[PDB]
Amino acid sequence: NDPDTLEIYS
Amino acid sequence: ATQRFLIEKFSQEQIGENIVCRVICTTGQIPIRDLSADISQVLKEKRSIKKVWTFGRNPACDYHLGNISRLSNKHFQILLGEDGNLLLNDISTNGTWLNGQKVEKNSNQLLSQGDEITVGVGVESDILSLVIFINDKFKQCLEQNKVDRIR
Repeated sequence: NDPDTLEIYS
Repeated sequence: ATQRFLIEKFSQEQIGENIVCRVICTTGQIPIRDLSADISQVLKEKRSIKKVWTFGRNPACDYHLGNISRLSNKHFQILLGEDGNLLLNDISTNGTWLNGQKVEKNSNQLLSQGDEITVGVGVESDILSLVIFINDKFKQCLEQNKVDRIR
């Protein structure tokens, strides 16, 4: 019940 | 005939009710969807955009795609208005791509015939592509911009 925004891992 | 008539429409569906553009996934992930707008509204509205679609993993978004981390709630937005043609707007965190070219977020761009938007850039295995199919029917009416029929 929650979103998830990111920008690749490094 | 009565009930039989309803069945006839089952096989022969009337496409082009008031569709603006169509979204098709080429990478095979999200089911094809059709974007539409009211002609009466477009003809009446002289300023601002007639109608805009929001795409993302959110069920609110006018478009629902696979719940991907690389994508945002509202990954991108499509707007149709102005003196014809269509506009494509990006609203993703990780960025929105057009034919391999990364466009400016929340920026309006001139639509392309059969254009394609790529998303989830950063990881070779985390990119998703989408193709936009624009129907000529919509443009036909816009060219005439004249009302002379009901529905």
